[PDB]
Amino acid sequence: MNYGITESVKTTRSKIKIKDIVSDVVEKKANAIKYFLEGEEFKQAIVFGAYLSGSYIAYSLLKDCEEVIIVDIQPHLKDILFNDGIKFMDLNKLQLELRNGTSINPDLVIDLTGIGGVSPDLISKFNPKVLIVEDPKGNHDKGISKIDNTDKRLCVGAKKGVLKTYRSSKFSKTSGTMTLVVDIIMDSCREINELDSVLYTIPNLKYFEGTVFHEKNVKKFLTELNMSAITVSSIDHVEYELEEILSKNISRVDSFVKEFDKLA
Amino acid sequence: MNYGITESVKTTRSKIKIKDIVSDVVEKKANAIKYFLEGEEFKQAIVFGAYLSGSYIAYSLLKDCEEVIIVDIQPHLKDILFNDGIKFMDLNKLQLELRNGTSINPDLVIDLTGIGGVSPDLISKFNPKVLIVEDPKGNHDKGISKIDNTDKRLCVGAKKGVLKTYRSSKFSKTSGTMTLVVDIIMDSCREINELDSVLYTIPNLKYFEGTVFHEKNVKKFLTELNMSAITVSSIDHVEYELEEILSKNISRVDSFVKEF
Amino acid sequence: NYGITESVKTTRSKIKIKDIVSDVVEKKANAIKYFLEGEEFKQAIVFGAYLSGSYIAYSLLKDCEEVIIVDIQPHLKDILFNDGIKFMDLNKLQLELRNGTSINPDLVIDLTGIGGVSPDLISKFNPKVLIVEDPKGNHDKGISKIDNTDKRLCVGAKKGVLKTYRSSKFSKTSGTMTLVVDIIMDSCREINELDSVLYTIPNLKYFEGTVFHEKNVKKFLTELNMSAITVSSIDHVEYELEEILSKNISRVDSFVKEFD
Amino acid sequence: NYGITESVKTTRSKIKIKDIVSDVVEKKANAIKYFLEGEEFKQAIVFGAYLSGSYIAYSLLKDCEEVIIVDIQPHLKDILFNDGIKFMDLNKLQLELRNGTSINPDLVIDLTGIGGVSPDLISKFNPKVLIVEDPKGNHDKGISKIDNTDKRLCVGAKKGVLKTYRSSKFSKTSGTMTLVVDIIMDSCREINELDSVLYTIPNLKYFEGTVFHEKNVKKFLTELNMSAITVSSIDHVEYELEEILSKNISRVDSFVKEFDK
Ligand SMILES: Nc1ncnc2c1ncn2[C@@H]1O[C@H](CSCC[C@H](N)C(=O)O)[C@@H](O)[C@H]1O
Ligand SMILES: Nc1ncnc2c1ncn2[C@@H]1O[C@H](CSCC[C@H](N)C(=O)O)[C@@H](O)[C@H]1O
Ligand SMILES: Nc1ncnc2c1ncn2[C@@H]1O[C@H](CSCC[C@H](N)C(=O)O)[C@@H](O)[C@H]1O
Ligand SMILES: Nc1ncnc2c1ncn2[C@@H]1O[C@H](CSCC[C@H](N)C(=O)O)[C@@H](O)[C@H]1O
Ligand SMILES: Cc1c(O)cc(O)nc1CC(=O)O
Ligand SMILES: Cc1c(O)cc(O)nc1CC(=O)O
Ligand SMILES: Cc1c(O)cc(O)nc1CC(=O)O
Ligand SMILES: Cc1c(O)cc(O)nc1CC(=O)O
Repeated sequence: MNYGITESVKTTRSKIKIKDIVSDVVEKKANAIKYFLEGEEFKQAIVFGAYLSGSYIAYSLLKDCEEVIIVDIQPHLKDILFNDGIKFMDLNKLQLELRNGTSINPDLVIDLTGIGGVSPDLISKFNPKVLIVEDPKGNHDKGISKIDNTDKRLCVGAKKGVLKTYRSSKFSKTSGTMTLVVDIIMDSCREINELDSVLYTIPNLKYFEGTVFHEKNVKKFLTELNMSAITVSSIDHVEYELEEILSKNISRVDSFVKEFDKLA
Repeated sequence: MNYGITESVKTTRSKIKIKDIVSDVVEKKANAIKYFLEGEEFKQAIVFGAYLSGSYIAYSLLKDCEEVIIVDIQPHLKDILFNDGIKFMDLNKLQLELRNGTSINPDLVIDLTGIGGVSPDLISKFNPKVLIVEDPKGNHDKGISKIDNTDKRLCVGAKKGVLKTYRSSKFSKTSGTMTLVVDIIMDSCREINELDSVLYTIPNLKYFEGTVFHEKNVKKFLTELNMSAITVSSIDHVEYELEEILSKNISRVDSFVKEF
Repeated sequence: NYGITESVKTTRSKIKIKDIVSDVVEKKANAIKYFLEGEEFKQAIVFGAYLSGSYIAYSLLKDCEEVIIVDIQPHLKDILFNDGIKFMDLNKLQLELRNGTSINPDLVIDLTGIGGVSPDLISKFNPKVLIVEDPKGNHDKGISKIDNTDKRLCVGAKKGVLKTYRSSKFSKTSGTMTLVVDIIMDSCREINELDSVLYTIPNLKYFEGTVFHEKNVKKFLTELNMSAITVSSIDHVEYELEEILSKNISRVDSFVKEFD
Repeated sequence: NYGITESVKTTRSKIKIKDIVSDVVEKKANAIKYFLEGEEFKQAIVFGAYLSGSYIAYSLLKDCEEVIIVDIQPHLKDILFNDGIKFMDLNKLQLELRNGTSINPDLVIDLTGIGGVSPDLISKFNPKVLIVEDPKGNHDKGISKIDNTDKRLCVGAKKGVLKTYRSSKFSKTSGTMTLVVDIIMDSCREINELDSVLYTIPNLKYFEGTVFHEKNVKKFLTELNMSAITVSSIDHVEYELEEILSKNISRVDSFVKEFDK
């Protein structure tokens, strides 16, 4: 900790970093999938969508899956991959290998693309034992519900599930990792600002999605996540309360896979 | 605007930049002082505190003062002045010139230092026609009220005034330019996020004060203010609502000098 | 018109609590109507008379030869406003199911929600259409744990889940009472920020207590006749008051999600 | 204790509206006491009986030989709970000032606020201490325009402005009623976010109407006996309910700002 303009004001940066919030949310999504799979083993798993939770989710499936393949429409996202054991395939390469080849016949398909993502037509080409589709919808919004087609994507699999992620007692427009991280920080700032002696509270946010998809720079994106989530200007010490508010907001994240019953 | 991850999601950056919010706030504070002065002319004006509103306030005072001197405890803040007509003096040079010299005898003294700023003892050494002290307090906070000594600073001047700045119907901990800018952006984000089709809203904020006082880099600080105040991810267009919400939150800023 | 003195105005909203209740129950009834696609039924059974059940049963009289409301509380027969709707307490329905053939509905609607109808009772029917109201609103761990909506969708050739939310706003349940309270509370927050408003009063009380503890439907209906909000202000706010309330009422979105 | 069924709990707060009112009036009375520094007075005049005036006038009985409450509404004599407090309506005070020497207070306290006593009436006194309650809370252009607190501080050797705010929270005025309503409304917002809560009811009504329109102080006092909040939830929330209310009551800060010269 340091001082601000003069020694009468303190500047406190949270120990909790943006990457720590991202890690907690992705781990909750990976654990939801793990719980839903009930320790079942698979020959080949295909995970659509590398950013932002896909990387850690694919890595978490290596223990029970002989082969894990991440599929992404953006080839540069091979850089966001967690481990060498995860195979990366461009959408162009997958489509080609499906038409002319027998190497692709997964028993576990996980769709994490969400809004404007994979089409139900591509999903229908598979015949897995388990199909998991991530529902990008958070709390109610007409515009988001209209563009969402999660139900149409659950067209294959003996066992089907929908990965849902919300914040308990708080409003979020989507279940997206980025949306949730931003909402956790924003909600923490509003409460932090009400602590006695606080002058102002800064959420250290920027359009991180732009660094990944517009600048096509995964390395820079990961560096940007290394910043303290919040910076506070105050007369008195707030370091304790600052981590407790952030932690409380991170703990509200609840992720689970809802099983979709289809008897045939 | 542009698209986000796919063409199904739009990315919109506000036309309103952080510098535009800063400019609106500083102009409101400068206008409050102008309205309070009622067109009175002065031989020498001394303004304590260059950052953040002081620079524009001193510039605006050249219309009514023969000489305008910005005084700051940080010598590198001479870089935040944008007009050569504004004279700069660090606190030590001023204190020395007061003891051994007659060149300093202002008829207009403006204290914008706020929390942990200029002591009432230094203010008591002047005998101006008008004294304006900026109250750093915003809405009620016990910790901030305890450290504040604005009333003790109003110890000289034939006419005395307290520059106050608040947000109508909204809570702000201080009247500081930076505090107001941050609160305007944060409150705008809260309302923008509730617009139909919005996925998430990003306030493009950072600890700008750090760039000025810790990195001692005014140039970099000014470059950082060129960023769009808010970035929005949405399914539908939100261009108008984005600017209208930020505009509405900037309009809530009310600055005025209360005469004592 | 005035408050303590003639310098302050007292404004009571033209929108009454009953008007908010009516709008919500009509949205739920319309969601069911849209989902039914004009299909006609010989016998409809609706579980849960309070609070939307009464109007929902009334709206089924056109396309249903017989509409029966079932409630665990016999005094809730008083909340029905049309003699064409038959009433049966839960014990009477259970008796008639064991010893009788008069009950064999082609349309079953469960509106009991939390701690309501058991899936075991629902499993005794074989209708053409089954509609179960999901009491869950936005995410809450405690509410999700007690909810068993999915287990209740165990019969019917066509199955649907009635869902009700507030667009861009948080609500713990889809319950009529919850939504009405939330609409009023959110309206108060925005009304209080209007210029010149001193304070805003939501005219609320534990209405559920009048119905289930005092067992007085008549008194409950009389209590809903109150203006939703009372405002104390310096200037006129009548227009803004009705606009803020209407806007919050319009966020209610009700629909039946078909379960394939 | 249960709601519609035994699966849902109904909890009424132990804290009653009267308890919130009492805490706010006591904070205002204590602010005045601190400011007076134990000074004794021959005659104190307090303008405005509702809502904090009654308890403030009561707290002045110890250090003042005579305490007179002045209210434009004669029925507000019913809100006084001690016979030691003399009551005079505005008309009687105005008559006694013109034709009489019985009124010459050394302590004048104006609690009328918005549309209250005129500076012209205040200027007719020459007390040792003058305290004017500032009705303004946080910033609002409309309230600021109608407010004339500064013009009311025209007499007294020692002058003070009674200010009351909520730390870190927005309130349009310093009025007892406004603060009570805001404490309850803010508590409801936080209570509703507790896990398992279905909905939260603030037990509010236009209490001011009972006092000034129905002219019924007795009924108004009875209406304050109600629990401040009623909660519907799946799990127990009794302790959190009380903690959030107490926390919001504790944010009230009242103090008299001394006006020099
Ligand atoms: N048709 C398609 N096939 C494969 N990947 C796709 C796709 N459309 C989009 N994607 C990828 O899927 C991701 C969409 S972003 C989804 C966010 C994610 N559910 C989370 O919560 O973190 C991006 O990596 C994008 O490049
Ligand atoms: N004793 C002193 N003399 C002169 N300048 C001082 C000072 N103490 C602090 N300052 C300066 O005054 C400023 C304090 S920041 C005040 C913020 C300003 N009122 C606003 O709203 O924009 C800084 O520029 C700091 O360097
Ligand atoms: N097992 C059961 N059988 C029939 N009715 C029941 C029941 N359990 C509860 N009820 C009734 O169903 C209602 C539950 S309250 C449900 C609120 C309603 N969905 C709304 O939004 O308005 C009450 O009328 C209650 O008495
Ligand atoms: N000119 C006047 N003289 C005396 N009393 C007046 C007055 N105008 C209004 N009043 C009274 O003063 C009170 C105004 S309400 C003020 C609220 C009070 N400050 C609080 O916080 O509780 C009412 O009792 C009203 O009848
Ligand atoms: C959830 C989601 C999505 O499915 C698609 C997209 O482009 N953005 C988001 C928001 C996010 O990534 O948080
Ligand atoms: C108002 C203020 C101040 O007087 C002193 C300081 O160090 N910080 C602030 C906050 C700000 O600049 O907004
Ligand atoms: C939704 C709901 C419910 O299913 C059961 C109960 O007891 N209360 C509510 C809340 C309400 O009526 O709004
Ligand atoms: C403060 C105040 C006032 O001075 C005059 C009035 O009519 N209403 C209020 C509001 C209140 O009593 O809370």
